[PDB]
Amino acid sequence: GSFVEMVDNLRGKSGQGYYVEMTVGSPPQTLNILVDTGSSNFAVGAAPHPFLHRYYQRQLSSTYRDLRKGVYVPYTQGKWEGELGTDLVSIPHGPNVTVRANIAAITESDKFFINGSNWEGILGLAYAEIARPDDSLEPFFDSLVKQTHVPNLFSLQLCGAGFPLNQSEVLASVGGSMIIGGIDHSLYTGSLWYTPIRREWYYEVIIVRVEINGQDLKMDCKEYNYDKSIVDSGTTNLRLPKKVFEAAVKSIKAASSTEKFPDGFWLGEQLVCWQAGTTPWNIFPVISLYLMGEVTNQSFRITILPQQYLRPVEDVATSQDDCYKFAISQSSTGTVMGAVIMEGFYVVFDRARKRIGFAVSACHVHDEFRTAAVEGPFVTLDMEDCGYN
Ligand SMILES: CC(C)C[C@H](NC(=O)[C@@H]1CC(=O)NCCCCCCOC(=O)N[C@@H](C(C)C)C(=O)N1)[C@@H](O)C[C@@H](C)C(=O)N[C@H](C(=O)NCc1ccccc1)C(C)C
Repeated sequence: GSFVEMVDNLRGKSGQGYYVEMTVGSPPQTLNILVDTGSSNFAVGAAPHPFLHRYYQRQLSSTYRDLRKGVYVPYTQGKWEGELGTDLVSIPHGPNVTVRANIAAITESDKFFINGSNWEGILGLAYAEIARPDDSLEPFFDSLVKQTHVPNLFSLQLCGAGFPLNQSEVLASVGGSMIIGGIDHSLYTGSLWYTPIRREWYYEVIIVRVEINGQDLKMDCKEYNYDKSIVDSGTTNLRLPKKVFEAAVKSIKAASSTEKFPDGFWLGEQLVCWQAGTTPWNIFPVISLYLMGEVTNQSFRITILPQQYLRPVEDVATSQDDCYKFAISQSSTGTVMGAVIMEGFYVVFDRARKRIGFAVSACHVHDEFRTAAVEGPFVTLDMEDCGYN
C-alpha cells in the first residue's frame, strides 16, 4: 500500500543523477549509490579520487571477499576499471536486510565520477545479460531477491525541481523515492498502465507511436525502436534514433516557431534564457509516447510537457533568469527514455510479472494549463512488428 519507510530516500537531479544511500562492508561504510536501471554492476569507488568525498576501503571491511578477477566497463560516455569481490551490503532507508552482493571496487576510471554529483558508486538495476564481465556476476537486485523475501520488484519516483538547485540544495532536498519491493500509492495519481518488457537484459520496452502536440510523427514504428528502446534512469536526456530524433526536432521546432533559437540549443549544447518566471511553457509542444500494452492489439501512452524535456540549468552568469537546455538528443544505440522522461512518472519496475509500470508522478513539474499524463487504451495493431530483430 505504502512504504513510508523508503519514501524520499533519493537525492539529486536529472543532471548528475539520482542516488540513494547504502552501507558497504563491516563495519558499515556509508556511500551514496547512483541509481542506474541501465546497467547491472554494483561498482563503488574503492580509491581516492578528485571527485570522491569518501570511498570503499576493503582493507577496513572484515567481510570483504576477493575474487581475483578484474573488470573493464565502458559506458555510452565514460568507463571504469575495477577489481571484483564481495561484501555485506545494506540499504539504510530500505527493506531491513543485509545481503552479500558482488561489489566491483573501482580502482581506475576516466570521465565517470561526476564532479559535484555527490555519489561515489553506481547500482546497476538491470539484468545479468548486460553485467560485466559475463552474465554470471549476479546483479545486486537478484542477490537481494534470492537472499531475502523482498518481492522481486522495485519502483521509481524521480523528482526534478523544475528549477536549478545549488549543491547545498541538492544535499538538503528530496531528489525522489525508490521503493524497494513495493508500490507506494502516495507517489502517483491516475491509474497505472503497464507495457511488457521485451527481453530481460536491459529494461526494454517497445514504442508504437510518437506525437508532437498530437501530430503523429508518422514513422515506421520500427524506427522508434531501432536497435532498442530502454528505460534507463542513468541516462539524462531522452535519446532518440537519428532518423526519429531529426523528425522530432523538425516538429518541436515548427510548433515553437513563434520563437526561434540557435542550432546550438536544438543540439542539446547551449542553453536558452528567459526573464525570471516568464518561460513560454505554452509555445513548446507536449510529447506523447505510445507504449505497447499487455492486452493484444491494445496500447497506452505517456505524455510529457516541455517542463520535462527542457532541463533546468544555472544562469549563464548565475543571475535571475530561468534557463534550460533542450534535453532530447540523437542516439546511435536506439531509444533511451532517461531521467527526464522518468521525472514525469512513477515507474514500477515489476520484474516479477515481467512488465514496467507507468503512472503520473505525484511530483512532476507542470503549470495550471497542462499536466503530464498516462492515458489508455488504444486499439492499434501489429505492434510486435515495431520490434527490432
Ligand atoms: C555516470 C554515467 C557515466 C552513467 C551512464 N550514462 C551515460 O553514459 C550517459 C548516456 C546518455 O545518453 N545520457 C543523456 C544525457 C546526455 C547529456 C549531454 C552530455 O552527455 C555526455 O556526454 N556524457 C554523460 C554525462 C552524465 C556526463 C551522459 O549523459 N551519458 C550509464 O547510463 C551507462 C549506460 C547508458 C551504458 O552505456 N551501459 C552499458 C551498455 O549499454 N554498453 C553497451 C556498449 C558496448 C560496447 C561499446 C559501447 C557500448 C552496460 C554494459 C553497463
